[PDB]
Amino acid sequence: MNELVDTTEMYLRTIYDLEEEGVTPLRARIAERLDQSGPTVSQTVSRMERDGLLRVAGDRHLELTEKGRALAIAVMRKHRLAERLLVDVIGLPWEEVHAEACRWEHVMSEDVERRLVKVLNNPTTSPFGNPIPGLDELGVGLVRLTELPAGSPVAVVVRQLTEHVQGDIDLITRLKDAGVVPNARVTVETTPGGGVTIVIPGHENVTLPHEMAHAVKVEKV
Amino acid sequence: MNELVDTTEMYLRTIYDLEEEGVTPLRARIAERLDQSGPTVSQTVSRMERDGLLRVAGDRHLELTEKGRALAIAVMRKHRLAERLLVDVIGLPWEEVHAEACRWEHVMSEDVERRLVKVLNNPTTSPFGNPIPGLDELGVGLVRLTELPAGSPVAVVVRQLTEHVQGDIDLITRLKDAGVVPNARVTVETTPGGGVTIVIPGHENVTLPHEMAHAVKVEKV
Amino acid sequence: MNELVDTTEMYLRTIYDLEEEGVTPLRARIAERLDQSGPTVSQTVSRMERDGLLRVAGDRHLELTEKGRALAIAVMRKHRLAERLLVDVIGLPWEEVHAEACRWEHVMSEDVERRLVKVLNNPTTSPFGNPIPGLDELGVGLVRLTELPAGSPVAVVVRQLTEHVQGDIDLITRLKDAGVVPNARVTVETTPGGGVTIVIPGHENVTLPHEMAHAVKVEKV
Amino acid sequence: MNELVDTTEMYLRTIYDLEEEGVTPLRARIAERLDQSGPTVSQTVSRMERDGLLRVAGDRHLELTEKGRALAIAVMRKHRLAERLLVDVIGLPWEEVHAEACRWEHVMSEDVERRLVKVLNNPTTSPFGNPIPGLDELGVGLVRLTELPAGSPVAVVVRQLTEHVQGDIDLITRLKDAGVVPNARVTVETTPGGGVTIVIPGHENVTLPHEMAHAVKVEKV
DNA sequence: CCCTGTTAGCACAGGCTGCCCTAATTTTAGTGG
DNA sequence: CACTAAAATTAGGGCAGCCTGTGCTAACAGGGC
Ligand SMILES: [Co+2]
Ligand SMILES: [Co+2]
Ligand SMILES: [Co+2]
Ligand SMILES: [Co+2]
Ligand SMILES: [Co+2]
Ligand SMILES: [Co+2]
Ligand SMILES: [Co+2]
Ligand SMILES: [Co+2]
Ligand SMILES: [Co+2]
Ligand SMILES: [Co+2]
Ligand SMILES: [Co+2]
Ligand SMILES: [Co+2]
Ligand code: NA
Ligand code: NA
Ligand code: NA
Ligand code: NA
Repeated sequence: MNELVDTTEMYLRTIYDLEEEGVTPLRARIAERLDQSGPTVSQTVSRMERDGLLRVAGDRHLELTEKGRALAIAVMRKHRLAERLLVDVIGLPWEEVHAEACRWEHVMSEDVERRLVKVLNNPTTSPFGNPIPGLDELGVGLVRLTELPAGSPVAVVVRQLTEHVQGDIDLITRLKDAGVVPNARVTVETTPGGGVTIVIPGHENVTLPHEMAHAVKVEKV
Repeated sequence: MNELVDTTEMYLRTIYDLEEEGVTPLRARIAERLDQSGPTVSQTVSRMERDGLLRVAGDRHLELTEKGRALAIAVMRKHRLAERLLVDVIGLPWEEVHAEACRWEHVMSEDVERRLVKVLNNPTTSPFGNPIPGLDELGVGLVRLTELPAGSPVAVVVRQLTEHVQGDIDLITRLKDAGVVPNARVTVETTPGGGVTIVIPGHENVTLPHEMAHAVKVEKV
Repeated sequence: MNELVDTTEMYLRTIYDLEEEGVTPLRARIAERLDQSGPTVSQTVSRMERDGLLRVAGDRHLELTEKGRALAIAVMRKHRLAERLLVDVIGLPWEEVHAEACRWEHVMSEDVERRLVKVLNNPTTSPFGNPIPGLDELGVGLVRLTELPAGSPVAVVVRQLTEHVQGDIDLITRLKDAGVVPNARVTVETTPGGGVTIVIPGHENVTLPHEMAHAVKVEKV
Repeated sequence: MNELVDTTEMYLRTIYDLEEEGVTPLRARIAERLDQSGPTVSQTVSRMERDGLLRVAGDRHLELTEKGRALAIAVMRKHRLAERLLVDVIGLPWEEVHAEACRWEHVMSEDVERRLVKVLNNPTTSPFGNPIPGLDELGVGLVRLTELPAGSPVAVVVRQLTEHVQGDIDLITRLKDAGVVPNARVTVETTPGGGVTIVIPGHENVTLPHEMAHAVKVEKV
């Protein structure tokens, strides 16, 4: 059928994910993350620009238009409501719902959404801690590991694991094994290479590269 | 993204659907049902034949190969397990689950399938009475209105409403309103034009064309 | 490329030719003259009716609409101006120009038409005697052998040989050999089978079937 | 009927035209010139290759087969004999004959060709200077502006204006106004962008892009 | 029968858009010699 | 200022999926002689 299921939507959500991670939305990013060639992401963006879903600014960063953002949210909303349903009701293992939802997010009707809201008791986040956007236009409804000073370790409590980390399954798995998940006290220390090392009381240590770090939100506590 | 989500799968399932209805699997049929041009379905079938999913026989009827059938079933299975999940758990309205499932059927993993089996207590049919196929290769596990003699009406109990009828949403709705659903005593009489008229005690009458009739199974009772 | 070069135009021009011959414009006719199956001419007529070029009446005879006739004339005009150019200037043999122009009639620009008018000195007929139509909307500008009483022969002077006769090349050739051409005194007598026999002083006799006869205009003289 | 009148022939002639201009015959070229999509030209070339009219070489350039070239010439021959007839006899204005012939080239019989030879006194070129090919198979019968060294202007005499230039009507018009036509002394100098500037004694200057330049043959004199 | 159409299924030529790829180049911004 | 890593562009294609125009055959339907 199609790897991504829906190219445009996956481009939009990748744009969004990058913003959520606090990194500059460049075309080069999309290529890395969706594993497509440079020429491809460029030609694809065009079609998208030509359809008023986004604009390539002066510095070349991607800017979502009024329309483009509305949709991007829409997809992200379904995505997370799905991960909820998969973990809570369906009972699918944690380190597997993201990849499943990354597909469902492109077919869930807006109706099934609403009904899922009522069946999960007006949830507000995903099994990974990220908030469910666009909940009201549907009809209802803290730092980043990179923003942590180096030097001496720090005690914090894991609050969010944005989609990007959810991507590397090998890692999202290790993190579960070492308990690094929402509402989990743990200490982190800035590595030499802009990275971050997580010290979990009881389990082996786990180090995240600068990029992966941009995708973990914690609370200084 | 794509109307059908996945063309090939929908062509396979339509082949299957026709068999289930007991009508000969011609390319002309697929074109009607998927609303595509003759040339389109032809060219698409070829690609399919070229990948050994089906063969066009001498009389030109479509025959699913060993491989093709296995996949066709896999789809039909996800389809029905989903309609189950949509009606029972999610709580989505009856005359709406089919259209929703027609899309989910192309993205549900085999894993989510199995778990849905346990969550629904090893169901064996869909909210419309059709059996869930390939349940064992997964890892677990009466007449047709056309075959009804003409003349005087006959009391029967609606047992199945195959996917074809679920298709015409306007009709599947009327049928719900008139109560014509699984385990429902009603009488049927053969119309002049090979059609069939259903007399529901209490609600307006409802007449089905010969084609739609091929898609309703009942039990002489 | 295409036998007819342009299906639609040839259908229009055949309708026109039929009128010119005084026979009823039925779809059956077009099928015979363009050598195409019944189903083909029908479906093609629909496309034409759907584009308002003609209408199928109550008796089923074909009626050219305002638009359809304007175009029809336009083609006939090019066809005849071309036959002129082919015989007078190019110098292509008589019994061959018709077939050539039947193709040129579908590519001659309206401009080349006007200039051909000046190069041939405002002609008004074809090498076969038929009048060049629509000459003013461009920008410038007697009985039928069937309508002849039977019994005793009649002296007449050949005035026109409509396209239909130009069609049968074997016949249009014999007619040339027997001198039966425009401005030629000859006698004709009605045969038993609604046909007609032409008596040419000097050459063998030549008999035309009722149909071919509908395509020859003469002057009682 | 059809924009090109005859796809295959136009493709063949475009291959020829490209060779005549000294540029590599790529599918991408055809697409540009006949204004059709990439996929279209590709699929069409296949039908052509499948019928042994051409072959796509290793470097992907198009090679006309024995048969393919014969036909190609045939079309080019008609095309030019026609431009001759249009200008000399019909009297159609210069910057208009090419477009007309581009259509007549697909319907002129081999007989009408021969006869046009005799009517134009065995011509050997077109009103633009290009030689009339395949004249013997019928039955009868210097540098390129890009190959000109840069630096100081050069006096040359325009000898040919290949079809490609005849295409851009706006340009072929200007060239007439500035007298740049066969047997015309004029000077040309290489522009920075691989282009070429023609200096006509008396009329405004005229600059041709690198591509157009590939389409003009002259004689160093 | 003969003369006219209709109904149902397909074929092949011609055209198109959305997505994706590789081989080169080019364009951006910094970076030390 | 040459040099570069990083990010894009330029060039020429590939395959999946959709369309309309034109043509044909087998079979069947109706009216009138
Ligand atoms: Co996720
Ligand atoms: Co996705
Ligand atoms: Co950073
Ligand atoms: Co269903
Ligand atoms: Co489906
Ligand atoms: Co039946
Ligand atoms: Co004629
Ligand atoms: Co014609
Ligand atoms: Co008559
Ligand atoms: Co020309
Ligand atoms: Co042409
Ligand atoms: Co060049
Ligand atoms: Na890829
Ligand atoms: Na369609
Ligand atoms: Na035919
Ligand atoms: Na085009």
